[PDB]
Amino acid sequence: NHTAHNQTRKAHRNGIKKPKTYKYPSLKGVDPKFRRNHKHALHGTAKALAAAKK
Amino acid sequence: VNVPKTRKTYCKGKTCRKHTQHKVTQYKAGKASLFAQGKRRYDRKQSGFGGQTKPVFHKKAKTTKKVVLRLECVKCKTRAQLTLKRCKHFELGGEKK
Amino acid sequence: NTWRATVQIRQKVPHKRTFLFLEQLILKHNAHVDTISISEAKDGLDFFYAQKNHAVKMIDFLNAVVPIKHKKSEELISQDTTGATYKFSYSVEIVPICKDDLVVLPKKLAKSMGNISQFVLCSKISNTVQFMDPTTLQTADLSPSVYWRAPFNALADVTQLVEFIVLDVDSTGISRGNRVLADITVARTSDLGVNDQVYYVRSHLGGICHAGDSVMGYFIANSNYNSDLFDGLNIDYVPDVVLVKKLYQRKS
RNA sequence: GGUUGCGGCCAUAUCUACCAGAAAGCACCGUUUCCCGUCCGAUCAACUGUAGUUAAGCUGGUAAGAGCCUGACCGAGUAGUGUAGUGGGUGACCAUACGCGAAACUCAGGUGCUGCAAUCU
RNA sequence: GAAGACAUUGUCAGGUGGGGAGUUUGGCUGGGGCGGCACAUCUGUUAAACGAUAACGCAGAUGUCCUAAGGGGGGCUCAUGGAGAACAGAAAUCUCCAGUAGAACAAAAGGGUAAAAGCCCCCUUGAUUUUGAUUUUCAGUGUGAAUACAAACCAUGAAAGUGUGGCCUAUCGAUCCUUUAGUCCCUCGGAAUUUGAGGCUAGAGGUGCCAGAAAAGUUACCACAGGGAUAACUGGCUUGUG
RNA sequence: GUGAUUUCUGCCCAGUGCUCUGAAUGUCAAAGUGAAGAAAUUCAACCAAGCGCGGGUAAACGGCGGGAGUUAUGACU
RNA sequence: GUCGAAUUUGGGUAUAGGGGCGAAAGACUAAUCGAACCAUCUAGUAGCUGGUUCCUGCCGAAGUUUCCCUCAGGAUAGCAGAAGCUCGUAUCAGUUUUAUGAGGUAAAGCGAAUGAUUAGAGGUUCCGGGGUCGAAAUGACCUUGACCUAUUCUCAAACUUUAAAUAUGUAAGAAGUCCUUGUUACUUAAUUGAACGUGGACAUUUGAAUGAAGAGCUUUUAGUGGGCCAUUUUUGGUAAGCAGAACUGGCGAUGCGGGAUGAACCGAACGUAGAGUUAAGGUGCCGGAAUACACGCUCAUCAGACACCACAAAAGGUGUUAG
RNA sequence: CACGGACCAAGGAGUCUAACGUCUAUGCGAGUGUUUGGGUGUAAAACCCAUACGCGUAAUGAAAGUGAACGUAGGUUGGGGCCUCGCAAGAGGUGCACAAUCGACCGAUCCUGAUGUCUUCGGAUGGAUUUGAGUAAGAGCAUAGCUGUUGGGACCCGAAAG
Repeated sequence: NHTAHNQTRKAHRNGIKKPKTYKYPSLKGVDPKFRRNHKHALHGTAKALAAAKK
Repeated sequence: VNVPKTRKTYCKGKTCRKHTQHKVTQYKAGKASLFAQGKRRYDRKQSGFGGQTKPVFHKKAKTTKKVVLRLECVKCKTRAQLTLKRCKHFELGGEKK
Repeated sequence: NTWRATVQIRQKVPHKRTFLFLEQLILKHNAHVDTISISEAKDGLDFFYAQKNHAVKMIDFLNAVVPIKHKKSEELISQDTTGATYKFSYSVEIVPICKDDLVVLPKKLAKSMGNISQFVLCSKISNTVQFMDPTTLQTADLSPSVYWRAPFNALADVTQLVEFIVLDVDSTGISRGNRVLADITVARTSDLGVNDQVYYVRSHLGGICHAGDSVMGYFIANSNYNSDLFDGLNIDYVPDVVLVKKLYQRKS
């Protein structure tokens, strides 16, 4: 019926890699009240770095 | 079991956008209307070398019933439902508990 | 392998009423003599019978008192090598329809047995199953040869009975042996205290029913029935109350 | 240093028994019109700090007490266990090599510490 | 001669119809059959201190019950033991001291709970609307069950808060067709009006063999394609003493 | 269907079949009739045989037990 | 066996395939009958057997997960090959160390709670769970018993205060640390926080050890989806070359040296050759290699000789030896 | 001690086509495909060609329908290569593809309802933990090739039956 023999030796042929932890993680799942503010927070600071410091 | 005949429930209707008062009845079948699209290859291709086409149901361990609580709004009168459970009889109105 | 033949008795219903009737009747006539042992089951009990003929002799006793169905098989062991003698098993199934159920009969089946209405009670259960119309008294019998070719279920068990309180009894005056068709006026236990909602129903409980007296009954209105045979009825012909029996607290 | 208000860690702070507590503070106690709550102003409510009290509460001290908590070349490198051998034994199981390492018990010592605001012979 | 607008004959309709035709007659399995559900699930154990992990292993539960047994708030403390009170006693009501839960929490079992999640009262419907994200079984698909938010309207409380059903772990279901409830929205394709019919969006008819066929037997007259054998060795097994 | 002759052939019509110069209003198709509607349609009474109720039949299929009450009984109940 | 008749037979003639004919056997119908022969639809269908044609090179598996009237079969996931693509010390690893987490089996514990079991003696309104009965309810007849009533001692996979080993999660920095102050419609009594940043500082010991035949990524497709053996931990079964699991290695797919012989044990994994040293095993002779050395023990009228492995039990024996 | 093989020569089994997926080669490239047909010919060859049609340059909705630039077609983090500087190490500027992320535009669903208006039409502007096989200086079309899939007798031989 069921046995887990040879099942560890199969998975350790291609190894067990990590999900490689990108910069800028996705904000899907982060709180929507924070996402709605953080939309506008990046908008002003891109305008403020455009005209003032140049 | 029991549910009310009158019910104050939500409206999504370009004017109300709120909860108004609604009315309840049960589940009734009037003629199944074979302008429905699956009954004239019946009345086409039944009548054939090939014969009586469409299969029936027989494996009848089937049990339950469609139990309808409708919400007939006394204010706008159109059509989006509310649900019940797996339930077996349904009367409405009497036997408030 | 010392058992060598077996009767297997089962009744599918969770509250086995006819099966408990079987165990007290078998003790009375002392039919259990050739038992090796008695082993219980989930659904009934098992009888281990050493010789074959004693197992068959029980089934001749089982036909007389309870509606059954049976069949047999075999198993292979070790063949004494005089030319020869298999190990048999008898599977006896009681009809699950209890003594006091509510039953909606099939239409074609009810049309044969005296054209009784589809909505009847159970009556007596004997060798054959008996059905009684509670409103207008008329009896009809169902044999196991007729039942097992198209089996159905009971509509309600004992655990759906509702306490009522009789208000008064009016005898219409037609009867066979049960003081039949007493036009009983009756109300609920929960609603007699604070309500006036009164139910009005004929019943077979004619002579044994009095005013200010507690009866048990099937209540079709609030309770949740789900039969397809029930669904093909005419809902404005079904009675609201079916009066079943009486409690009658005798002594303390 | 002693009390009070609000706490943190939650018995080293509990439990049982007796014994002490100047000061201020808490407490017991006084009354029943209003607000309120009961069968009952006892709890709860209001009113007075006036008539009276440390008897309790609480705080502190003691007891070869029960309990709890830290320590141990205490138990004991014992039990158990990872790995090794063409090691032993008919077996049951036991030795040895490289490693990890307990517990109850025994004995010793301990019996609240402390943050903010305020008030006091 | 007889018979007569009936009979016969034609067409449709109901009954009867193994005399005949077609087809089916589940799976797992210390052989199949019988019994059983290990087929959808849940608790304790098997299980060898993450997780995972089998058996027709073991002790058991579920196909329900509930406008309160859901939500909020306030007050109060339980099983039992001891000492006292007309009838009154082994057990009525009342009283007091001791009382870490030995009680109760709709039900199996294991967790959880003492100014409560128990018990008794007070007001109530959040057991509501819109649809996304996540966890469990998992291919990281479905279904059921659950967790944390966002946008609305509310309930309770003086207030902080709590509430998106039962204190947690189980209590349930696709396509097809059916029908009802929201826009009174879209179309009926030569152009309109009114019935009728077909659509989108959310839900109940339900398959319990539970990722879901419409289905009784027998064959010793038997046929076809294949697959299993055959006995005499567990690890040394066998002998004379319950 | 039994299987020469001789000699006998008991009891039962509930069940399943079969049957009927038997009561009739329960069930009940198409067509037809009535009502409502603009019309398609919808609803209602009407309603043949058969089924159901009632009667007959075992040299038709078939069946021939148990509990008592005074302890062996072709006893009575 | 019968042999003067229900006798035997020639020719004529009739009945044809779901049809005929039968003094009944499912018999016979041209060596064919539980549905004849011939041609065609027909190369009928098959999860089931059998077979499948040249060489060399490189790489190289799986009998497991979920779902199916599914278990002799398929899809999906894994394992594998190929074609490669963007770059070239990337930051990863079947491992340790340090720093912290989690666990509740071994052992300990029972004069720190719980805790079975086997058997049960009587208790008519201290219950009534149920069964048949009954023109009723002062109602009978029954059974598991409602009750353990005043008993003791002993433990456990579903008992616990304490709690190893082995396995296991996370961290050991450039996407990081600090200083200065920009953004917002969220948050705060408050530009206070939060989140993301501008500008400035910090450099190769830039934050343990060791290694890296490059790291990262994507398409696409074959076969497989009947497994067995061993040590150790184990459940069912008295006990099985028995039935079912757990981690690792192997056989299957794999030769060679050793165990005489042997799919699984021991050594060791294969291009073609030469010299050298060894493994496991062995050195009387077969049979290459010491009838080498050294201390003892043992005599058998069935001695004994090397793990897996093909043999053995209790208990006796002035046989012998050392204690 | 499972099944087939007494010997030898000859014959003897993954083919063909319709529609397709990935990859590879070539032509042309916002286009591409002459060969249904016509013109010519040394004649089933070769050569030349119009008009359409196919697929592609636009999605989304069940539909009536509407239908893709706030901007150096955007901001940040990495990114080959080139440019500048330095003798070098390095520092600085620009940074294609491609990976991650926050936005903007179009369709769908729910909302917001301006100037107007045949008083019921019309849909300006603004939104949203939603939804799409999209836009965001196009890449496809045609022929051929191996491998793989489906329908065909479909790798060859085989039933009991109809």
